[PDB]
Amino acid sequence: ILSPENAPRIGFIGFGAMASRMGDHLKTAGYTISAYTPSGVPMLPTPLALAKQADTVVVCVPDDEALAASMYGENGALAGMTKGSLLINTSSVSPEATATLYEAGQKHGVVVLDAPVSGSTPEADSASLVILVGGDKDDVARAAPIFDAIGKLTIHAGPTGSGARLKLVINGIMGAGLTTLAESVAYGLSAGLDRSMLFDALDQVAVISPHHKRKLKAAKDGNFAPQFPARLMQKDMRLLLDAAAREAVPVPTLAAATQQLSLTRRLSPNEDYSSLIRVMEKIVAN
Amino acid sequence: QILSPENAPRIGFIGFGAMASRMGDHLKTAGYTISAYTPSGVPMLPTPLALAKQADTVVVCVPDDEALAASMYGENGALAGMTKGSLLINTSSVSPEATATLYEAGQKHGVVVLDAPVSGSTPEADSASLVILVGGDKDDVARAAPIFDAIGKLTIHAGPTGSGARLKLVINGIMGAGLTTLAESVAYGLSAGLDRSMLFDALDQVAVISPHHKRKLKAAKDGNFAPQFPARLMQKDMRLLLDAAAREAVPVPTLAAATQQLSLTRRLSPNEDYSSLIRVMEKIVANDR
Amino acid sequence: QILSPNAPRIGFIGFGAMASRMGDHLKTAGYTISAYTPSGVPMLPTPLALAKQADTVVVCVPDDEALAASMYGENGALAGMTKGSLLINTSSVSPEATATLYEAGQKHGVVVLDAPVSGSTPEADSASLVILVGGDKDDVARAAPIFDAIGKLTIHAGPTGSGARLKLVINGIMGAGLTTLAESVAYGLSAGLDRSMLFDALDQVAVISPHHKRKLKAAKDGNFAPQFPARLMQKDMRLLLDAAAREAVPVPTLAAATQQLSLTRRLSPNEDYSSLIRVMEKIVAN
Amino acid sequence: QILSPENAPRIGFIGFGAMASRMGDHLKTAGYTISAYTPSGPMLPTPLALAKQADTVVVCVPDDEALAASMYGENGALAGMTKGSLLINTSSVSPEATATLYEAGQKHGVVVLDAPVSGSTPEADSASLVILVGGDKDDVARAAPIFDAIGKLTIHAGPTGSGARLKLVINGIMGAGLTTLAESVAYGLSAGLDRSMLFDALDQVAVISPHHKRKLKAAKDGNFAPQFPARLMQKDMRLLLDAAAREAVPVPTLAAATQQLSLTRRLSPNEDYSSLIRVMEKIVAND
Repeated sequence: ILSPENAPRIGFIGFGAMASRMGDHLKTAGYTISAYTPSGVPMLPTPLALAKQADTVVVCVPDDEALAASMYGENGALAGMTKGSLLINTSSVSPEATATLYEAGQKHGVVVLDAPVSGSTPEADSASLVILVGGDKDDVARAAPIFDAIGKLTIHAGPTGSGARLKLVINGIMGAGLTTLAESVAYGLSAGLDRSMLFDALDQVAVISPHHKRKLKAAKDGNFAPQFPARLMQKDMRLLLDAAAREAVPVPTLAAATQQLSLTRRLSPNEDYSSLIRVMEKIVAN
Repeated sequence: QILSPENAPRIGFIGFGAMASRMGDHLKTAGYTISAYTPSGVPMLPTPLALAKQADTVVVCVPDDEALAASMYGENGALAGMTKGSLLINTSSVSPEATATLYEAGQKHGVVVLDAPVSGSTPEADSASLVILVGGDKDDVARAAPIFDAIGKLTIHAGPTGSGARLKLVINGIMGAGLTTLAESVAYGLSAGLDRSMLFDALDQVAVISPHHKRKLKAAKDGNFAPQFPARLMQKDMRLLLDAAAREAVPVPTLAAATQQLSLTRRLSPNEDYSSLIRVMEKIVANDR
Repeated sequence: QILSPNAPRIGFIGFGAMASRMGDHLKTAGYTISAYTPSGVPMLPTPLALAKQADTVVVCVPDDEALAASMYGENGALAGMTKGSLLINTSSVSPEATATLYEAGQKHGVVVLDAPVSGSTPEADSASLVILVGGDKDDVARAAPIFDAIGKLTIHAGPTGSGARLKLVINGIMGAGLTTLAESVAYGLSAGLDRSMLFDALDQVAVISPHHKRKLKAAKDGNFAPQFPARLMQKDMRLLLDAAAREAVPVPTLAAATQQLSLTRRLSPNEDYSSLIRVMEKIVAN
Repeated sequence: QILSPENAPRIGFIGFGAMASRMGDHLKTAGYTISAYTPSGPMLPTPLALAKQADTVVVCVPDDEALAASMYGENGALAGMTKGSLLINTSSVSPEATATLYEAGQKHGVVVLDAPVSGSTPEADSASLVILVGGDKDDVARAAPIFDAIGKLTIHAGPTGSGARLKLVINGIMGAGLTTLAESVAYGLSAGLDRSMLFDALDQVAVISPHHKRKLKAAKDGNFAPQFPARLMQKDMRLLLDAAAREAVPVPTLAAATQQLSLTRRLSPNEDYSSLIRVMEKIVAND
């Protein structure tokens, strides 16, 4: 069991908004934290150097390409870990990248848990993330104190790859929930409804999620400070639509939502993905 | 002038299906005398005219524009039987064009027409948990307050005439596309090998699904699509929303995609709950043809 | 029975770009042309006055609301027509408006042919129109000399309402053909392809229709002179999607195309509907 | 320099399916010696063995993964190729795979032309392909006798990667043209229009491409013998949507078409991609 007694050193590959917040809760729980970032808590110069001085590695990188850049190659992290140790990938990446990393870990004798999370920076702050993990039950159990420190609930989704897939499911719901809301608000405004009336009325209905009601209140205030930036939301939508095409599942609502989030990312990659509400308001004003 | 049971005891319904009869029950408990007309035939009246002649206030609950026009207009319609100064409350989900036509027809009869569709289904109608979405003048909305208070938990004054109809269209789009989004996401998860019970239970625990749609997901886990809101009506409501969005020239690609999925849903089962798309997508992924 | 120049007088209800060009070809074929327009080459002050002095009436109005305005009432065209005459509606209207006019005609003893056309102002100019006609085969035969003068081919689509439905079919192919082309071009430009190269290359492939190749060449030139204005194309898509919803037929590609044509109309109602190509180039230029 | 039969007589194929074999027949007639490696197995046993025996390598594989399996590693085609030669990739793959192969080629001193084609098996039969090629103009000129034998027109689309991108553009037009047509036909049938009237009327309008009119005529008769199978069309749409998302370009019509082609693939992966017309007819008929 990867308690702070048995494995105190946790090294991060990637240390952005989400990862830095999980690190704080792991530091509080008794772990000693280190990190590597491509740009440059003690910092290590390469992924390999990071892995060579950690008991457990947590990966939090944006996409398949960043995962490959830090996992493999001359300075890659995987070859720096000891056999029997645990690699916990919390990144939102494709099923293909997940399978490649799992198999590379098996060759090196390292068990890779695909453990993406549901929740954004507010949930990371409060350690109320939901961990979505694929792997053998005994390997999930080894990581329990790490998952417990950063989250409020650990869902064992199935074997390797199951966490990645469950994350894609939840991302699609979140993305299309926002584009649905932005489009419906835009119709209402175009049809002459008072803006303050409309935003407040929608807070009162049962057909909007708590997450999206929070986004709607923020959008009433024009507040799109990044909790989950458009560039990352839109990437997650791209991953989901590629996976759904590989499985030959028709998903027209998700596909439409993806195109709306491409427009959102193009106009403002770094503000919150909910900025599409403002985008649609501007379309109907003009 | 307030439409309390004291001053306007007789509430006559045009249309009296699942939603309306539940509203009528609550208005009975609050002290009103309920009558109704239905095209198929609480005392019944044979025509909309006969209904309106013996009612103080008329409440309309019909499925679409065509049913509205058939019962409101003409020598035997409801408007011909109403008296100047009275109020007609339309709770139907109809187009902005139908709403404007009825408002102006009401004005020629001296009848104020409130467009007051509701948010909520049969469980909310049963518990008087409906949210009333009403367009009209502030003082006419005040006149109807005791009626709205008996059937719902909250009255949203959306603006002048037509505003309630428009707000209902907004909420319908959120509801319909929320379901198609959920059905498609579950379908991907199943196609990718996720265990069904795991997946359904996991989604009940996330913050990005509405309480309404979490209820639908739990029913779909059991294959239960007994109708609370049938596919044929949800799909009609999306048709109305997409027509209105086109008239306003607002691009709504997510809502448009959802509408087409609800056309498939209606074609395969018009009368089961609109959430049956979850089953439709499960069968596509299972290759259950 | 046949309406050869037997019935020399043809009166038009509506006399815009399309109608005026069929007028010239009918005048060339030896008919006597008269017209009414809501705005105001003999011009008649009311639809009634037009119908009273014409043998056959041809209707070309933009939408359902305009059709009812000029067809019905004591000043409408039907009130001026004599039992046994033919009304030929070439307007692009809903199946419901078509049925309403057919039944109203029956009450006056007037057969209404729903005969919308495939082709735009260039085809009206050359009499290359394809006539899409619903009605009884004998009534279609009566109107043959009229249809021959304005077009190259008469398709008997079926009974009343069939012409209107076939026009909806063809409108959807046109509209979504353009949005498909605009989006594909937009991808190519966003990925760095030279604009002049790309427009010229696409003229060389077999998967674009002759109509849309002509629009692509015009779009290379920024030429969106209004052969078919965005406001009318988008209305036609609205009618198609309403009808498809009433028939409960899932049409996701047509539904997506409609939303792109809503944006097109919002930005420029009066330019050619192909201006979406320019709209998408502007999105890519960002 | 120029890759005429005199200077470079041996053309080795990596992959040899419906289009590649038809390409090879035309290069045979032009005077080259054709050899081929296929994963199933004159055939050579490995891509390495194929490349060692050829003067020019032409690649025709279905996707990025097949391309990587056959180009890279000690048994791959690049390890058997000589500095100064040309690899011509006609495969419909991603911009990312194209860039990876170009850069790998550079390391071996091998110029990689990304030269996918517009046209299907009938056009490969008649050498009526349109070549869509990315690369330096001097390298395109080197390959001209090869392109001329298999096609009727070579479009130089720009530098490396430009051919792959132009192919994605054309794939989108083709895929969404078909889904548009299937949906419009479905509406017409649902609205009561006679089927033969409807198919015959659409053959006579100017808003359908010659390619899609050929598909429509075949669909009239229920004929979906594969010229371009649903599984490959749908893969091409997947690649286009991924690329459009990477470029952040909103393409809702193309995205909708892709979902319809996912259904088409699921129901029949191996029949012609135009079978969506039949799928939609069956939806409207309630089977």
